[PDB]
Amino acid sequence: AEMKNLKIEVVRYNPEVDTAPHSAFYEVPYDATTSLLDALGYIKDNLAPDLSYRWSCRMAICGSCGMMVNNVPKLACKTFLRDYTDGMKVEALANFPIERDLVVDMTHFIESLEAIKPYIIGNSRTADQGTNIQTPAQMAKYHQFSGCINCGLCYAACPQFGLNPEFIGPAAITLAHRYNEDSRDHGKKERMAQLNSQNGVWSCTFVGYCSEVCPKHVDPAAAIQQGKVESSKDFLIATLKPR
Amino acid sequence: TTKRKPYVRPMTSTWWKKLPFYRFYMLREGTAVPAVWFSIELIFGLFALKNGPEAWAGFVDFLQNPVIVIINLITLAAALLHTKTWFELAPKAANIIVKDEKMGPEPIIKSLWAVTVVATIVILFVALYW
Amino acid sequence: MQTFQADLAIVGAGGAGLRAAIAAAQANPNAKIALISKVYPMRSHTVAAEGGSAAVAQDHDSFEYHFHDTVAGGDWLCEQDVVDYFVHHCPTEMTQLELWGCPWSRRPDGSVNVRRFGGMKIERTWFAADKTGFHMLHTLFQTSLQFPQIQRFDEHFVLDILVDDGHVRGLVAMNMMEGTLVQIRANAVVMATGGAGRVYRYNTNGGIVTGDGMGMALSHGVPLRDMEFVQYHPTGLPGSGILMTEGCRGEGGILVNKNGYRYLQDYGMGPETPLGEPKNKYMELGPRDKVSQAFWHEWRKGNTISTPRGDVVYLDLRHLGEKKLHERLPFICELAKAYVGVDPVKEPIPVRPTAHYTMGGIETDQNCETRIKGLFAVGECSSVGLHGANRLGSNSLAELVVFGRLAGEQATERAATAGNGNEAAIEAQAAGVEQRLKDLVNQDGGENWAKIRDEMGLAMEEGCGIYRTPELMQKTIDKLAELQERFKRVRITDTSSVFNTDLLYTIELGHGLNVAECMAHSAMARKESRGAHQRLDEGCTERDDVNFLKHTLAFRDADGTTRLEYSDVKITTLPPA
Amino acid sequence: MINPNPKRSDEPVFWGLFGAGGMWSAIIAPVMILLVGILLPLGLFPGDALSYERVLAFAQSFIGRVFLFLMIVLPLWCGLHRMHHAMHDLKIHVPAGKWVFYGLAAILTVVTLIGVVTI
Ligand SMILES: Cc1cc2nc3c(=O)[nH]c(=O)nc-3n(C[C@H](O)[C@H](O)[C@H](O)COP(=O)(O)OP(=O)(O)OC[C@H]3O[C@@H](n4cnc5c(N)ncnc54)[C@H](O)[C@@H]3O)c2cc1C
Ligand SMILES: CCCCCCCc1cc(O)c2ccccc2[n+]1[O-]
Ligand SMILES: O=C([O-])CC(=O)C(=O)O
Ligand code: SF4
Ligand code: F3S
Ligand code: FES
Ligand SMILES: [K+]
Repeated sequence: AEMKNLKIEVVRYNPEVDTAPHSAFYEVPYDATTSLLDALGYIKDNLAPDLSYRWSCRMAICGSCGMMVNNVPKLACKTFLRDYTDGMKVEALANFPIERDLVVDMTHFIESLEAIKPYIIGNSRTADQGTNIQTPAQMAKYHQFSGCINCGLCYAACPQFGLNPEFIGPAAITLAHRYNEDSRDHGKKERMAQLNSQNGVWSCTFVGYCSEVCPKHVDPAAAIQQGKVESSKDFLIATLKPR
Repeated sequence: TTKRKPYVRPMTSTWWKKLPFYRFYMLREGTAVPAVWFSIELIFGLFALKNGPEAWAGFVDFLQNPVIVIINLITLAAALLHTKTWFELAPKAANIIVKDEKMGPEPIIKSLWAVTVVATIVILFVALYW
Repeated sequence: MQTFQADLAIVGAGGAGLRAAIAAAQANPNAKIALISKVYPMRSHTVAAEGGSAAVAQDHDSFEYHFHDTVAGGDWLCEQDVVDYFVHHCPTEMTQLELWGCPWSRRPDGSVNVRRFGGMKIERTWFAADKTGFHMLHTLFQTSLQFPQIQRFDEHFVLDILVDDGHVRGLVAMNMMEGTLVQIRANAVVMATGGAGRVYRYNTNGGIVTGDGMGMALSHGVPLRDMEFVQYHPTGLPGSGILMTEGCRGEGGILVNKNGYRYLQDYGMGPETPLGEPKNKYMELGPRDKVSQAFWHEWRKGNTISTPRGDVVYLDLRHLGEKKLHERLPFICELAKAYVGVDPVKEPIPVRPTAHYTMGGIETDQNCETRIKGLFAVGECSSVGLHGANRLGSNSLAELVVFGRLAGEQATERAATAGNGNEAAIEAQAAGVEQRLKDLVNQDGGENWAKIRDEMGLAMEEGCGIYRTPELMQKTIDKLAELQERFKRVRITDTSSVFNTDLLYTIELGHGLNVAECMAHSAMARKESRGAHQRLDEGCTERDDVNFLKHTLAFRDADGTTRLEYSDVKITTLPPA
Repeated sequence: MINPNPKRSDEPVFWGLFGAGGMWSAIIAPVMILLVGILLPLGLFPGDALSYERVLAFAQSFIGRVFLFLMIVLPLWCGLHRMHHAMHDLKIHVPAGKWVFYGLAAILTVVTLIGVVTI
């Protein structure tokens, strides 16, 4: 038959030529199955070979996809043209320095994630003794918070992070909370200093937009509030320890 | 030397005017104002109460304005919006497991509203039926 | 080029690379390990696996039953000594992942649960809901963050390895954001780059599974073993090729044609089983190859449903029920809704066979070492000789941590007894890589890399699919040879330096062509039918243990020719018959 | 990159107050604004329920003293905390803002305390 077309606006930026980002526009064929990621490949293949962007899985599980679509942080592989017939403007993930086209520097995210020690700490059990015992009830405590694909859409959604680039952010705190809440870990004290910082949970004013955009429904906002409760219990304990 | 030139977009004081989700957030925190204003009002009344009936009547006169009646009606609206949003948010601070499943928020949101309702009734009874 | 010193360099941070990095950091606390990857570790393809990872766990099981499953599943082309070592170390590695936090699904008593995959008689696949790859990869990635010995080079695109006098001495990589070349010196290099499923038009793989690592080994005289055995998954979505876990059927899903008929009963997998109770080995849980072949047969008879994205059959899951669906198939459901717009509760999902896993890969001995001293390969880019002519479901993920650990340890030792090499020779190798790169950049010809990409993919689909004929295999060999000539006429019109993906995709395409020719040539010469390799021509439609109970070795000479050699299969206790 | 040994924040003290205050004005503020801000000035009450003598009788009782205090004060520690942060959200620079808003809270709290031990 005859495929419809869609004029997509993509905010290009070449640090070796441009002084600032600037829009470009492309005509792309499409149907009810076409995704933003599909569209970007079509552009790179037939209209502008210098269009750079991150991607891989094509199924919303790897998390390398994040970008802004009409000012809403989304995954290009889970965004569909059929929903943007009245206009679609694509930009690099907000609140992150733009390196080139749709690629942004994720270094702060990575360092933030690294700073909260996201690994089982202090459990002496060894392989030969078998695995730990953990029940559905114990796992339910942190399970949802472990679905994070590190895509960064919550950092683009958070206005607190945009105002304070030093804030360790929603995903990082959720990740920390995921280990604190795991019955097999015993390293909550190794994580608290970062969660108690001003750049920790306390930089959060519960705008709640992060949770609204998580493509994996992790609900980082709930993690942070819960973290606040623990940070507060921690503050009391510290105040009462003249030891 | 690097050929990279990282472009940092700036964040304006009007960031929140964009998206409705941000606007509603601003509105939510905005309830803070009518709420403190009401605390101030109570302090007037409390010190008018102490300065005798003469002063108390001058307080009641103020509340009659009736521009102050509008502000107070706005205050009531703001307070309810606070209650509405406070109750949805509070449950997230708890992580409760009920038979292998993380529950809430609905069970908690329902209880808080139940308690408010009862409280609103007990106060109104106490302050008006006697 | 700036240089960096490391005791060992690991190319690839998926399951295997990460498990290798940790083993190496634990084996030598003072080591300086260079972990490299062109994507951040958590974006590696391991993140996508959904079914699970195998390891003897139930009391009524035995290492011998897993041993036999693997050997028979591989149609006797498995290196029986490697298989033995494998089964014996799976439990240790699955348990260890649990110690590191991996949230495997549990039994009410808190023990880990296990389900059936790959047709195994005794279930022994451990699982994290239907996000196992996601959970293993992240657990691994996150655990490695605590070892200071591991220094990562995120989004570094390894261009080549450095070899002199039969020993590896490092590698050259490109810092992707910077656009600058870097030299990493090490006496041991572990290749953990993944498979090559992207040389196929339709597959289940991520864009980055391009066969780079395999291509690099080919360049240095190392052969790729058993490349003709490409595993197709019977149920993928039309167009995207996205995978619908076998778990849809282990939960009772059915496959029907345009007549609503459960066609699998007429291809030797009957009698039909009631919607209620699906039985292993039968109907939709029949031998993987027979299920994919049924599709082709249905297609010949005109029983497939025609759709805009292509002919399919229907994966009907409705009779599963909400609870079950959402408790064991939450991912499958959201994929289905999003990419084919279908609710597995309300409608049937359109599916069809899709290129999925690369059995063949870089040839290695029992310690993951290749013919070049110091150079190892583990994971999907390799051939330790575990899978034979057909991988067993849930054996790949197990493989990643079982042999990744072995690789890390063996490489550690290897770098400690290496001794020095000829510095001028090494540096000359590096200058070589750089020159070849300028050559590719200055290449002109006006050919568009992407159309070559598309044609390669179509060729592999037509010539090296589910059923093979010498006419069509030859047609594919002829196509690739043509595409190789065109590849030299490609022009990379993007000369920028900051995250230039035009250049990178073009290099990736180079490795693909090379890798695909080893597959097509390997397949054209295996004049038999075994495992994933099935031929329709007279005197080739059956397994021939008299003349082909051997491995295919594919080399690429400097003249661009693909030559084959054959090696024997180590038998230990299970002779063929 | 990220401070390896950050200073513990003192936010848990104001957050806690703001928490109890936010919960108190959620449950009790609506009804109180109704009575005082609307029913009282509009005569909308039976007999002499909200007459000077009755209110004074209430305010002077112990339970009334505790109630008036908390009704005035908890909401303050909630609202000032929010205006404090609204300042940052709005990008309004306020010198010693922590001392201003929280000080005002403390001042008003004291002033209220004097009030319920009576003027
Ligand atoms: C959708 C899907 C589901 C699957 N499900 C299962 C399952 O349920 N159970 C199971 O047993 N198996 C499953 N498999 C197979 C198994 O997951 C893979 O075989 C395995 O994950 C591969 O892991 P790997 O460590 O070898 O590397 P990969 O995870 O593929 O990672 C390769 C790494 O090498 C890097 N790299 C590549 N080239 C370069 C280069 N040029 N320079 C630098 N870095 C480079 C990449 O960035 C990446 O970090 C599945 C496969 C797919 C596609
Ligand atoms: C136990 C109930 C706690 C619920 C409180 C609501 C969360 C919440 C809401 C806000 O508006 C905030 C503004 C500034 C600082 C912290 C904030 N917190 O924590
Ligand atoms: O796809 C699945 O769910 C299982 C399978 O065959 C694999 O191990 O890849
Ligand atoms: S919490 Fe959600 S949005 Fe944030 S990174 Fe993780 S997956 Fe992405
Ligand atoms: S949007 Fe930001 S303010 Fe907190 S609730 Fe989420 S981290
Ligand atoms: S390509 Fe993996 S998240 Fe989109
Ligand atoms: K392989």
